Amino acid sequence: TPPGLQTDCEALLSRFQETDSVRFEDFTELWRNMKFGTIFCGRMRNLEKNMFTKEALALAWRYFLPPYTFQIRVGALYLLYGLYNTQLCQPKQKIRVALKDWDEVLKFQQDLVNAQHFDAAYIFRKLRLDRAFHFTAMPKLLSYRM
Amino acid sequence: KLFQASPSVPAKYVEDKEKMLSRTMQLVELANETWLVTGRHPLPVITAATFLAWQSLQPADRLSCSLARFCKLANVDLPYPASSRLQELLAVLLRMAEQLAWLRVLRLDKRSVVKHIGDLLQHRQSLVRSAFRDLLLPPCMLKSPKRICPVPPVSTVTGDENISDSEIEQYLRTPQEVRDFQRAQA
Amino acid sequence: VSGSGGCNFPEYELPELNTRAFHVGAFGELWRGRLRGAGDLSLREPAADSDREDAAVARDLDCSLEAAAELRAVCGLDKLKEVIPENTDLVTLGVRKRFLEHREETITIDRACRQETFVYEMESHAIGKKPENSADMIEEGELILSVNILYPVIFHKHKEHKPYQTMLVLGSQKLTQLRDSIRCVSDLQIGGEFSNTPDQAPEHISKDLYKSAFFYFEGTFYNDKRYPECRDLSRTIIEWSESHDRGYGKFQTARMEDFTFNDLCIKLGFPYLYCHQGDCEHVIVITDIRLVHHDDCLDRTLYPLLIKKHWLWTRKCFVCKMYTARWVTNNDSFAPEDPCFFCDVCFRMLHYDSEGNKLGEFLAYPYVDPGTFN
Amino acid sequence: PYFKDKVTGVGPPANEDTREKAAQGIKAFEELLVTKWKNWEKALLRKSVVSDRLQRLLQPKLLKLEYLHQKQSKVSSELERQALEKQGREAEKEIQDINQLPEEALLGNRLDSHDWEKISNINFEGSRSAEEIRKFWQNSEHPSINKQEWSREEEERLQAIAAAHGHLEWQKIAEELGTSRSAFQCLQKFQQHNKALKRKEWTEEEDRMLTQLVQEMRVGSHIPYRRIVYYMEGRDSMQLIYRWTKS
Amino acid sequence: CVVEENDPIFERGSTTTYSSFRKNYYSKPWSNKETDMFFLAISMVGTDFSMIGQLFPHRARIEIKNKFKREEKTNGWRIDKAFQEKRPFDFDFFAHLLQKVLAEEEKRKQK
Repeated sequence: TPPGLQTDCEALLSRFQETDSVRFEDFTELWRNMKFGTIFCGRMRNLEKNMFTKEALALAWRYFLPPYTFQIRVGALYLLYGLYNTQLCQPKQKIRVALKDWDEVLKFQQDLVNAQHFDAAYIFRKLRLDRAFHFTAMPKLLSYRM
Repeated sequence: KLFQASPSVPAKYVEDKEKMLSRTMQLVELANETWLVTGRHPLPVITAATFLAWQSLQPADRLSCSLARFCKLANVDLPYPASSRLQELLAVLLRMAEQLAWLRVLRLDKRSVVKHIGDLLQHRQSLVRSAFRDLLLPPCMLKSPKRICPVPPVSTVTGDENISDSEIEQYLRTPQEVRDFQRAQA
Repeated sequence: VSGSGGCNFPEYELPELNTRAFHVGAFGELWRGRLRGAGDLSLREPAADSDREDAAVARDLDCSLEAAAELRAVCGLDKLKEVIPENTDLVTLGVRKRFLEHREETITIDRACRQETFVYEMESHAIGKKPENSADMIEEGELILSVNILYPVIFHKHKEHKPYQTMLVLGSQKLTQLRDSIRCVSDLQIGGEFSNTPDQAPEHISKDLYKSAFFYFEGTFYNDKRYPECRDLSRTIIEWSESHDRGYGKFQTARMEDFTFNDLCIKLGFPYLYCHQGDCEHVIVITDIRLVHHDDCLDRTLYPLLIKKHWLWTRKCFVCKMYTARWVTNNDSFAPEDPCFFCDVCFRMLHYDSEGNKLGEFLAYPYVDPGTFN
Repeated sequence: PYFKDKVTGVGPPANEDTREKAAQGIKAFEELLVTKWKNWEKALLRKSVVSDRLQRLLQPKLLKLEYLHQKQSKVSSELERQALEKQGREAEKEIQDINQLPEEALLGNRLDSHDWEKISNINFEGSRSAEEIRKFWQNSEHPSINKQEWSREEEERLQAIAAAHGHLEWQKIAEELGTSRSAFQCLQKFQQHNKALKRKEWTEEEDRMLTQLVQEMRVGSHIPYRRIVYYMEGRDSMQLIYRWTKS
Repeated sequence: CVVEENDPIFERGSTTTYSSFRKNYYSKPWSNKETDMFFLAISMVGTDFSMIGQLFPHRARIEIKNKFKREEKTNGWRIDKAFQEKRPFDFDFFAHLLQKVLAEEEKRKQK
């Protein structure tokens, strides 16, 4: 797991934990005043940046898996959304998903269908239409090296 | 069962029967002539000797094998003093190596003399002769026994017929102690 | 023989090590069933635009533009931060600057990234390549499986373990294709003594002679029966496994040209066997199962390529130390060592006179260096 | 991790394909591997050779002393007892002189008869092959070899002697050099110091094959210059790099 | 019927077996403070091992007898001094000392 990227993600989630529940107003205010996304281009090297973004998306989606409050869930999901929609990077990556994670987000969509989270629903719909989800069995790669 | 290749024991541990038995016989004769079996159980010495023979027949493969491992592989109840008998026999073998010229230059030890055990039994007669020139007894007796059987001071002072009655009274139980014992054992 | 009864979901069994048993064909079928796909075509966009999305939302749950019109404007790039990443309270930027300083210390320009560029090019080789024939287009939802392989012992047992290549395979394709695609050095290896006839072309390489090969996944023995010269070592394997009650249950035997990756019952992260040429064994570790995507290789003819071509050091000629060795000599007096190695010119000029006569007695064999594929 | 998935290693059966591979002669890269030699390994080799020589020298003497002891214990004559005692003392003095000989001559000449397999399987536990031990003792573990580096007065003489002889026999070339070294080290230093054969002046016939390599087996920006050299005989790494990197 | 209640043992090699001659005793050694309080109990009672074993629950009467014989064979002057000195039988304070010794052995086990 990426240490500094995990630290940044957890700090942003802690801030979302005090922001409004689900409304995108506080997300816009953050993206405006704090701009959590800073280390994306800098002056780094090809594979360094590639693995940076890869582990970023992988861990940010792995953190979507456990149950938390709506604040944390919205925060993680739309941090991922922003990081994918600002992909000024050239190679293909896609967010690393799990098999049953798709059914989990399907139940989440079925709940939004009766919940008033229209902005969240629309953003997630756009993310789905953008073909950003890549699913596997594990949120990372594993072998028997241990 | 180290004679026929069974499923459990691989072929590496399997050795020849005649040669291993002859080596064990030579080793137990060495133990009987070096005062190792006298006063001790013979079967532990037999086990130690056959184990040393099995290791000397092929030191490379089974240099790491232990006594408990060999007992487990052979399905034989490990004797308790077998380890001590092995430690003493290997010490005698180290003495024989010190007697021999090339080995005392090699400066072997209780783990590297197993490959030359065979050579030690080639001319073990003169080697054991010189080893006794320079008696095997328990470790508790070879710790520099300077005062062997100290002479106790003879004390035949008998007095006239007794000493006094103060000791009789100090042996007799007081009424307080009698009552206390009765209360305790009530 | 039917597959092991188990749920399609790969429920975990060991923490961060591997999951339980499951099927692959049913896995992919349920994967395609639980969604519609129809997105692996790269037809997003290269005029009336509002009415189309209005009709789309009309079928969607909201049927209104109140939130969409604001969110599409919010989620833009014109309001996004080239510029030096500084002048802001951050955490990872400290590590970034420390890495930049460590780079400016010794790393010179943009290079020394051998494995990095290797991975880059091996990943780009599969980006948007179209098939030569229209009938070779990979259908949507095809299972792609990543499979690491550990054949060789010649590597760093210390460096966290990384001996050999990793491959990608398609579900609907047969396992024989993977068998033939595994690039083993033992297949190029050649046997026979050629000291008296060094100029004789080595014929009937091990690949053609020892056609025996078989996979082993969860007690299932897949033996190749495509060629009339393939033996069955699984016979002796089963004989050994059944001659004694060692706790191993009965194992099933099947053909390799009739069972595909879909029909397999595997465990992601669990080691399986691929044994050929008698003792040439590969530890197969199927790590990931994923569907096809328009960014991946859409050509079924070379979806299986390679993704981790581990670098290997070639054995240099012991005499000149300038060319890679091609012959191995044993019991050679003129050779400096016993496991010796010579190249063509050095071997010719050392072991033979001006006319080509065999100078001295020795045993020479064609040394197929492991670094022959790369 | 492990490389024994199917056959753990307790009862691995040697199958027909395995025995055929073993009996044909296909030794791919397993037994031909070489491991660097260690200082304690050198010490063990020297000690084992010295002990083997001393034991092979003393065993006949020990058997003769045993025969003399048997004659003493079996012959009841007194006149021959004096001769037996004199011969026993002579054998004792022989053993004494053998043990008193310094530790410089009991190592053996450069090419002497020994029991390499015996010494290996007794001391080295089979880790070192008998042939490897033989070579190491014949050309790298002798006290008569000149450990001093080449004093810039051997390369030219070696190349001249090789031109005179025909470049066919390292042993004769080294014997004619006469610097009391092993031919292996002489040829090694000579071929490390000398110039390449200089095949040709960069004709495009080889550059086109290099381009074919760059098109078939090159990955990204790094170029396997050793894969290049394997086919492009008569070249060297630094020059090929500097030249092919440009133009 | 035995529903997999016990596990078969692959013991008793039909070939041969040897003897042990030592089965049960496996006593436990004493300590300095324990020897001190044992000498105190001797001076307070005498040689009657029944009362000594009754007042010592955690040590066996056979072990106490072995210890007394060992002291008679090795340290005679100490036994003589113990018999010379005398103390009236204390019960409550002796139980308190027993609790103290229990706490001490508990601390030892903790160490």
